[PDB]
Amino acid sequence: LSCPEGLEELLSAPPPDLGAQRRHGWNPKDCSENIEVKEGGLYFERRPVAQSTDGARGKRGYSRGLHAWEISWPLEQRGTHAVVGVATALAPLQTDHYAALLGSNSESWGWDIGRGKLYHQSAPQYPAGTQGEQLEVPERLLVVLDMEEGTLGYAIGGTYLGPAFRGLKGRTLYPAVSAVWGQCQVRIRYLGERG
Repeated sequence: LSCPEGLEELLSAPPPDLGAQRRHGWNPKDCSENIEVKEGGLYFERRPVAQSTDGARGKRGYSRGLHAWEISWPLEQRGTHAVVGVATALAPLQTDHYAALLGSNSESWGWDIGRGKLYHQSAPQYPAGTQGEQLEVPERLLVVLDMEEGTLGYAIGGTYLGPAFRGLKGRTLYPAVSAVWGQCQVRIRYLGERG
């Protein structure tokens, strides 16, 4: 079990209420001009814009403890580049072409849930020693940020897939995605903190 200490307890707790999910949800003040944050942070909608990759950060950056949130991203709303992970407050959230914007720099770490590749200033396959064409990330995935070990990993159907990224200790990291699909609806559900 490569699971962060306390992940089972965090997931077994009463989930954060709607207020908390909104406080830790997408930031309307920290997203691409082509993204509209909906329901006070619970999801965003990318506007139908040609030749654009558009990202969003969570309202809250984490520097300590164990944090987890579920992303819900419908399979038919992913297009060519659907990347899920974290960013510093300095990651660019918009570019004028279709690309894996999340993880294309020093300020972001992303899992391409289409191709299964890991991007940081960039790619290895995740999970460990799988083939991309041989995997399909379902609609809901858990993002697991352990700021005690300085790790980012993912869980699918409540199974942790191990650490995707290491070396994160001493950073302040925000939930993030970058998207290319017009009118995609990407849900974030904060599941809480331990610590």
